[PDB]
Amino acid sequence: DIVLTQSPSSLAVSAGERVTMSCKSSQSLFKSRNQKNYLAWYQQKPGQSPKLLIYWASTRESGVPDRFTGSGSGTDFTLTINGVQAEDLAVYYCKQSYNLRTFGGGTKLELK
Amino acid sequence: EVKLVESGGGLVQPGGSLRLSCATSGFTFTDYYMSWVRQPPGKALEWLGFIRNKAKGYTVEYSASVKGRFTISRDNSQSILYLQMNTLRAEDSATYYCARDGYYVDAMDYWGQGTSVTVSS
Ligand SMILES: O=C(O)[C@@]1(O)C[C@H](O)[C@@H](O)[C@@H]([C@H](O)CO)O1
Ligand SMILES: [Mg+2]
Ligand SMILES: [Mg+2]
Repeated sequence: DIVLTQSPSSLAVSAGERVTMSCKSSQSLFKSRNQKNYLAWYQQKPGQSPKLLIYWASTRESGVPDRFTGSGSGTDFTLTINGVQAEDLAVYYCKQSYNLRTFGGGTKLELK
Repeated sequence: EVKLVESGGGLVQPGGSLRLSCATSGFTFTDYYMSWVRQPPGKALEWLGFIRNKAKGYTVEYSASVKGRFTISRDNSQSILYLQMNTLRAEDSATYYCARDGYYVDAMDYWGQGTSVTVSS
């Protein structure tokens, strides 16, 4: 039972500024076999289906803007958005895929 | 164009059953796992389970929260994914998404639109 805790629950920024948010894992998601961290970030714009942002902790998914950066390893992970755009308004879930799959509780990003 | 389409959503009475469908195209179905994820209104995404790819023999896994109650199966001839939900409860009322999964990225890289299930007396 791997528990991912995300912080903050919610935050609000103006367009253009930088935001950071945390994903804390109960267990190391680092895989010796391939030296990969088994954590992914998803963006769910309101009323829309989720979208994969980053996998293996830091690898951006095809098509995803460079303003999203995943970083971290082991049990401590982070998602940074350098230069928030209006498009970025969403809840961001981290998800462990070390053992089956588990989503964190979500970080809701508002822009004003 | 990779596409995933959920269906089977609607009104279900408490205690009952519902089979959800997930039709796909635009990629080699059998090369991927398929996951079911749900999200009750206002709440977090919850991974329900997945069915593996051809290389893994299409075996299945489930979250402890629906293991026993929920069943996942796939139709490789038509590239459709299914979810059989039993003993429906109010807390199962949610949006249900099918998502392409696997050990390539160890993540769900394509998602359907979803179908909503409302469990109402
Ligand atoms: O063992 C794993 O870390 C992993 O999560 C990797 C892949 O996502 C996948 O193989 C999965 C297995 O299929 C178990 O469901 O295991
Ligand atoms: Mg790819
Ligand atoms: Mg713009």
